[PDB]
Amino acid sequence: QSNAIWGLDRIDQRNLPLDRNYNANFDGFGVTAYVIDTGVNNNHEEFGGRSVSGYDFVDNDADSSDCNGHGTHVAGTIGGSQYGVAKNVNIVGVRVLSCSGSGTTSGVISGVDWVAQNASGPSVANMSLGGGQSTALDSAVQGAIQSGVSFMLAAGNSNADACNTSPARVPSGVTVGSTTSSDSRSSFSNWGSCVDLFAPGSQIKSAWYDGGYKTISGTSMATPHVAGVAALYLQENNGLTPLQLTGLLNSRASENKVSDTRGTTNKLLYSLADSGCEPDC
Ligand SMILES: [Ca+2]
Ligand SMILES: [Ca+2]
Ligand SMILES: [Ca+2]
Repeated sequence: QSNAIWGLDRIDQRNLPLDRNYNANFDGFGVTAYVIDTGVNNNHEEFGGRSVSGYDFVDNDADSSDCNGHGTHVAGTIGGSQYGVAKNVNIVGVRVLSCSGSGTTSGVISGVDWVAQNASGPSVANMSLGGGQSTALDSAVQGAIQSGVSFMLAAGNSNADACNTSPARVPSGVTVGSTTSSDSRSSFSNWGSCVDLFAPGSQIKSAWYDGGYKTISGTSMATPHVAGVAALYLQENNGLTPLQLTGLLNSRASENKVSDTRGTTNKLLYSLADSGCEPDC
C-alpha cells in the first residue's frame, strides 16, 4: 500500500524506519473473525459487504449493530479495506457491550459460548475488552479455545500486570500489549508474564460506528492487528489449531524491537511468513 497508516506499515517489517507500505501475501479470504465487542457497523464502507450480524447479547436480538464505535474500530483493523490487516476476511459481530461500553460478565460469556458453538470454517475470536478477575469468564474462554478457535485478548490499559485481568490472564489465549510507532511500549499498556506479544495500538485510524472514521489508542487497537494476522495465517493454513497458531505468531514475531517492555517478552507482531529475524537481521 502506497500510503499505509503506521500500524499496518509496522507489522510487515522487522525494523524502523517505516516505509509507508503494507505488504501482504494473503488477505484472510475463507476465514471469519468473530468480534466480541460493542457490535459492528455492517454497512460501513470498509467492509464491502463482508461484515454480518451474529448475535446481540446486550439487547437479546439478531442485530449486532454498533452504537459505541469501539467494536467497529477493532473490526476495521482486522478486515478494513484501507485500514485493515486482512482485507478480504469475513467479520461477524457479536455484541456483548452496550452503547456506553458497559457489559456484564454473563453477557460476555454468552458471546464467547456463542462463538464456540457457531464457528464453522477457519475462525478467530477477538476480545478487545477487560476488567476484574473472573474465573467464570476465564473458564468460558478456556473452553472456546479448547473447541478449536483462537482467542486474541487485550492486555489492559492500566500500566499494570495483565495477570490480574480477565480474560487477559487466560494462558491459552493470545494476550496483546500495545506499542507506538517509535517502538516504545505505549505508556498505558499492561505488561508482564501473561502478555504473549506486542502490536500497534497507539493512534490507530479505523472505522467508526457512524460510517466515518476515528483514531484512538488502547490494547484494544493492538489486539485486532494480531487477530488480523491470525486470519492471514489461517488462510495460509486452514487447519492451524490454537496451539499451532500461538506458536506461529511467536516464532514469526520480530524480536527485541520494543523498548520499556517491563518484563514482557520482547516480540512484535509480524504479518509475513519469515522466521526469527530473517528478512532484515
Ligand atoms: Ca512497511
Ligand atoms: Ca441490537
Ligand atoms: Ca498466552
